Amino acid sequence: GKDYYQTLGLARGASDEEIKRAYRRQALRYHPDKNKEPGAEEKFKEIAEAYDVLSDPRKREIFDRYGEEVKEFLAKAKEDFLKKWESPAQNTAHLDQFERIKTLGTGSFGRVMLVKHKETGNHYAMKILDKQKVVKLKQIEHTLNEKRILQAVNFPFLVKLEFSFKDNSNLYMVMEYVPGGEMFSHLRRIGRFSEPHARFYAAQIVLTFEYLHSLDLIYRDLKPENLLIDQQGYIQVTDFGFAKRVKGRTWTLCGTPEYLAPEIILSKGYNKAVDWWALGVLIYEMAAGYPPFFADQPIQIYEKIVSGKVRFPSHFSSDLKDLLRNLLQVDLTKRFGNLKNGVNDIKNHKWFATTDWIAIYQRKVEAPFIPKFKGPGDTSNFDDYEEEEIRVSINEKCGKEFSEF
Amino acid sequence: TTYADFIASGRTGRRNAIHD
Ligand SMILES: NCCNC(=O)C1=CN(c2ncnc3[nH]ccc23)CCS1
Repeated sequence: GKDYYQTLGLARGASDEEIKRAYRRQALRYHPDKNKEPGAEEKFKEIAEAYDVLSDPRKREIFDRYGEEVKEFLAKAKEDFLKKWESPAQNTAHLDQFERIKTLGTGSFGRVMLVKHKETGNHYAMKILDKQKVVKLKQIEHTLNEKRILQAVNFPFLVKLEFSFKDNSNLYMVMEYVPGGEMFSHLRRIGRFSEPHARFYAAQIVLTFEYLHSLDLIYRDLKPENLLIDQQGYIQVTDFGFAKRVKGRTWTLCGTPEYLAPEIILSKGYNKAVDWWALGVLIYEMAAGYPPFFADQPIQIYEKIVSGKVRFPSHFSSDLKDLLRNLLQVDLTKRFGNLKNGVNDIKNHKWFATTDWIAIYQRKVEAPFIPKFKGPGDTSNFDDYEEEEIRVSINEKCGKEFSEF
Repeated sequence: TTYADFIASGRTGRRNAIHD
């Protein structure tokens, strides 16, 4: 991603002689013999870069083409999201159809289980949530948003919600079964991800956050627990419990302490910028093997976060420290992803210049680590859990606060 | 730095979520 017309300060489809006029203007603004502020020298090369393209008519051709294609991909993506947004899927299955096997993980919401549908013969992963542990949280809202959003979104790195249904005791969400395990387990076991290893994962998140933000969605809970590794070694984001559609600022305090951006901790409001903060924490924890901000208890994590004092390990390249320093920015007018150039500041950073953005999206890059596939329906990249049977009571609980499901 | 401090913090396993 590069935005040549904005560098020169011109509308698309401006006249080549206004492209020349724009260049000679901006070129005078950041000329080394005239301006010496440290950022000017790189905006100078970026103004020269924009002119070398926009004046060569065949290179302005490739660039103007790749742009309408982006415009259509964003407009078709947004189209797909809103139709399924307002026409969501409900009661697309029933628990009798699925044979339960192993608990893949257990969370405050409920269980996630490996299931085989008996007719189709396919394996899936079912998230069971108990309406009685969730109507108490008063975060019926956060679990309603998770259904509406997960159905209705499409991206190579979001997990796909095949079926959803409800009964008297629980809500159910059946999803594509990612078998490589959680990134959490791999990272803890190794202790650390190598810098190229982390960059691969990081890139798919920048692409997912670009997608999700383009749809006015904040994801709000990035952590290794929530990132699963498919068989091609790529990333499936799998937990949307905190994702909300937001215009302006939102205020719920939620997500995971280590990953909470400062502005959430303060009563101040917040927006999609918090996901860019989280990415910095995610990159940090992957490269170091620990997050930049821990303590015995959340309140002291919140304190370390708002201070904006970060320490980096001895390993950690200089470009890594420069990138995190920009992501982990308490100043909302200085944090990459929030500036005028948006995701490009992240896509075009020196820590990423070795990453073919489009090849990531089309999953054509070799993955630094492929899990050992042991045959369909193996659960050995997942920890083993104590199995609690599903009980459905004679009476339907919370039938109202979950009318929409 | 402080990886052994990370292990002492007891926040090394799967972290739960705030919901306020
Ligand atoms: N912090 C809460 C987030 N954790 C999860 O969502 C989990 C999902 N697990 C899945 N394992 C395999 N395939 C899958 N598809 C969809 C989910 C899924 C593993 C258990 S924990």
